[PDB]
Amino acid sequence: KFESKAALLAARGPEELLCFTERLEDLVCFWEEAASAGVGPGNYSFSYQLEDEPWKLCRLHQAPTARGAVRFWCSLPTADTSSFVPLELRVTAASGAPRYHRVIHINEVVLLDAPVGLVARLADESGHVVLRWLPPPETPMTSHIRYEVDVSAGNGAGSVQRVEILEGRTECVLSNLRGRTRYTFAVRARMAEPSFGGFWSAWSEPVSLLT
Amino acid sequence: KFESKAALLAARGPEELLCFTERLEDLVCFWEEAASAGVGPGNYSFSYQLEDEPWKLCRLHQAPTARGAVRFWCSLPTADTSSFVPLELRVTAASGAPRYHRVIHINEVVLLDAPVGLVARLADESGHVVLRWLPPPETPMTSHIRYEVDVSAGNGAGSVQRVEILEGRTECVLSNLRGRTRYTFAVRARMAEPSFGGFWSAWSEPVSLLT
Amino acid sequence: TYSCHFGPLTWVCKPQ
Amino acid sequence: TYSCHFGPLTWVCKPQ
Repeated sequence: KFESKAALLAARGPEELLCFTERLEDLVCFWEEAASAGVGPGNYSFSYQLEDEPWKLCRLHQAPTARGAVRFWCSLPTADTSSFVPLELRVTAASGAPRYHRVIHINEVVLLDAPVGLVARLADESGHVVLRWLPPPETPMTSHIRYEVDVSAGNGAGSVQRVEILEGRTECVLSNLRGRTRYTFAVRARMAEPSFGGFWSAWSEPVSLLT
Repeated sequence: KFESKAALLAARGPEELLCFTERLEDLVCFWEEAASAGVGPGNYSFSYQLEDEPWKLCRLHQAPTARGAVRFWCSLPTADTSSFVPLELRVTAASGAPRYHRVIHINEVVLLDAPVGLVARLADESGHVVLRWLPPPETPMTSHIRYEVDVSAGNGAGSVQRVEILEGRTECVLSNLRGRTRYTFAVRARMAEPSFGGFWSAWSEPVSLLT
Repeated sequence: TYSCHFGPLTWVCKPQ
Repeated sequence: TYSCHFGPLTWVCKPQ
């Protein structure tokens, strides 16, 4: 509720229609607004169209934002969640007034689940850090995923040091660093270019060594 | 000369059917043997079977080997160089007497041309050598190609120093070499796993640099 | 040309 | 799922 209460207070700016995919066979798009009298999904229409396909309308939903705002959303049925094609989105108010218009590529808006199984180890024979882990569970195209390692801790030093990682890789030997240092590590997953694109996942559960 | 004559005195294994692809829409297969009074390409039949396509024939050619042995080859027709299906191969004497039978995958038998435009430079700012090159000319799927860098040094100074470059990379910066030394560098390419497989290419024409 | 679908590691094609 | 061919860099796919 510290991390929790930080969010209620960490104010963002303007509204935007935000879309993302977790595996590559789903698509969720939403927006959020001020809670207002009997304004439910029935006052909006969310229309999509895969390039060269009949126009389609999906079901809008509503749920509250942890901040008291409302969130409206649609989930495209897998069958239409194809990559490598221009997806046009249209959110309109029932008065005829246009709320949002966007064109996206589902393959460029990926937001993977974070990596599991983080294990750290002292490469005993050399004396150091051997970093291994697992990709986002139940996610395909494993050999496309780029990684990011976040080394840190060691009192007063605010080392939040990060090292990139090439795709399909799930091991990194933090070879050279310190003696008798508390160290905590975590890592993010991201679909790699140039086929895919997207957003940095949440950090994977940390692991702490103590040199 | 030297490499040729050295080549000429080398060892030898038995008869073996040899196939390879260069770009990904071609296949060459061949086998060598001893010269013969009255034996030509018309003495054997070379047939193939691309899974669930009917048996077909490829016409043999015959070429002399520098060593005095004869070479039978044939290059498959374009519409038959498909990549992820089993290719049935069979060479038979002109009397139905059996000679060869192999089964392959054109994607697992890549033998690319050598890299080009290799240049060496001294990174003024840091004192580092930076090597650059291009992929084999007219080769598709270039971000899947891996490269190996050979570093061979001056006079009596040469320990064997090679460098692995990851797929897609066509540059490399060699740090940590001796001063006033002559360094000659050269590259060679290979289709990476697990999609394609094959053989390392020939080296590229090299560049030499006085540190 | 080829018919591929996502796979665990990378695509999975077969010639059309 | 998709229809692909070898491009100069990597696969050029498209939904079948």
